[PDB]
Amino acid sequence: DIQMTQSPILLSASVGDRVTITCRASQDVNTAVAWYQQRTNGSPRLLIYSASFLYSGVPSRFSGSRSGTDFTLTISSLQPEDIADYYCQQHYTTPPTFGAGTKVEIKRTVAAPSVFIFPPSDEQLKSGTASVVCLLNNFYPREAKVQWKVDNALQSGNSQESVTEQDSKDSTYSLSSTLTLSKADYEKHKVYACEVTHQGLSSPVTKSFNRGEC
Amino acid sequence: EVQLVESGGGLVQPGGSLRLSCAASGFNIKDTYIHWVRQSPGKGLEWVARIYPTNGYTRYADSVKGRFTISADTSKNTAYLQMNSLRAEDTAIYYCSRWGGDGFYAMDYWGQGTLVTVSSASTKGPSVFPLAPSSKSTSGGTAALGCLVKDYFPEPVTVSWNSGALTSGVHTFPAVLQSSGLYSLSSVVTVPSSSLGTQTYICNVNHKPSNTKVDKKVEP
Amino acid sequence: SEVTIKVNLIFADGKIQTAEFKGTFEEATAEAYRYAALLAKVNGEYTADLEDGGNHMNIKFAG
Amino acid sequence: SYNKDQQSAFYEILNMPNLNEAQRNGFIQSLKDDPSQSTNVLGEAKKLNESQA
Amino acid sequence: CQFDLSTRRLKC
Repeated sequence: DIQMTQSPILLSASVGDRVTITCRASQDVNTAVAWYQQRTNGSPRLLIYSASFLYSGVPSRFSGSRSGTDFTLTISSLQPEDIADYYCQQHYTTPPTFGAGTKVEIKRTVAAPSVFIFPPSDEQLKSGTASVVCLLNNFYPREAKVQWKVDNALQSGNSQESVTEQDSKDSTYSLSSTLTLSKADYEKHKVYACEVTHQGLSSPVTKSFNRGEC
Repeated sequence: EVQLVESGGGLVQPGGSLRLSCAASGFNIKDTYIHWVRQSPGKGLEWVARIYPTNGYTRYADSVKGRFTISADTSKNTAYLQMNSLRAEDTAIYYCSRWGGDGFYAMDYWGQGTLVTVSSASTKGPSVFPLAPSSKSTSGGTAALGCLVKDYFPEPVTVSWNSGALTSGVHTFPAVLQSSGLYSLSSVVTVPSSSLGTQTYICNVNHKPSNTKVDKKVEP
Repeated sequence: SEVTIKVNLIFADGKIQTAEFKGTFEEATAEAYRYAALLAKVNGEYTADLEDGGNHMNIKFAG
Repeated sequence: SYNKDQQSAFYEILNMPNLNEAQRNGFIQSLKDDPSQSTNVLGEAKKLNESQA
Repeated sequence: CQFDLSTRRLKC
């Protein structure tokens, strides 16, 4: 089989920068290489075929080239809507094979998150489990530390985070942290607090509530 | 307008069987190759099979040979993938694509993809709970509210707001697999604080594997 | 294995991009330098400064 | 219609004692789908049948 | 970085 070795795996640049992604075939594939774009929740979309030809409707800022077994995808002026994963594929021999991909992200100015907390709903409490949600909205860069405290005791092992992919409009991220407890345990305690550390904040921010307060 | 639409994906037990369909329109599959390609955490994008419906010639990936078969019915302009003796590593999004269409030597159209999940665990519909706006979810004159979609299997669930009328400011988080082996996710949206109590907000949740359709009103 | 070599790409105009190369330490190294060499054609001769025992690189291009 | 080879694949899969009806028919469907794959399909049917003894 | 089924994106 032929393999396609793609580099780098991750690349971050500012709006308007020229970015370069590469793919190396393990043996001669002539010009039989295509490049695809994959946006969040999307299917792969053809950008370039036969190494260097622009597919209909694809912006002219995309270009591809070949040198021997080395293939290059260039985006001449990176745009916010270009954030996606990019894949090369050879069709020179069967099986056609794909590169492992390159994730492209945007650099923008630092933005502190808006921090919100949601106590468990009354509906949920009826069923014996409590979920407490901490929401970090529209922030940059992605790094952020979120700690849970219950009556000032640091929680561990009982929370999970989910983080959106970078937003193609404002280039920010959002993140949820969910703390899960039994209804009984949630009712044993009063103070629920989520503490957020992020580069855009001058010091960490704690958002909290007392169980029972309206 | 060229379109490919996959269907038949779903939860199947190890060793079980499933049949996927790929319905083509805006072109004739007799004029092109049709491929199945899958995408998974383990192998990323991995070609599965191809057929040239004009003459019936097929090729398969070594990893599926004997277990999967590709076929095409030109009269229905539809391609199929029979999948037998399924294993955990077959769990993936399955796409169909065309190659050689209009003389373009690449996969120029791909379907939306259909999710195949190989697992012994049972289907379970989610519970949908309000994430009510409050003094603890508001700042700068904007308020956050949402819906917590808890304890389902398998993926996927979809969430929309006000029947798709509300899209601005919505974040639906990627699903997380809980320790219980069930998935959970939240969808949130931020709106003007002044609209709370006058504008209605409903999250529309659908979990097709369990036939669960919930429209949850979220109130202060 | 499986390390991530983190790279700052520093262009003559002061613009900065960042990249990661993953694999064994040896593989990831080889690919970072290969990529550097490729960028050097368009962006001028590169110099690479290794930091953190080889696991981070600052790669500057002359223009 | 089918040749005598093809028929022989059908018959073997039809008779396998450890397949459930979903699997049995799934494999038979595969024989219909792609006769060029008859031998490989029979081979995987046999392996599954064996593992479910 | 590894492909994630829920997002259809590489996760790093």
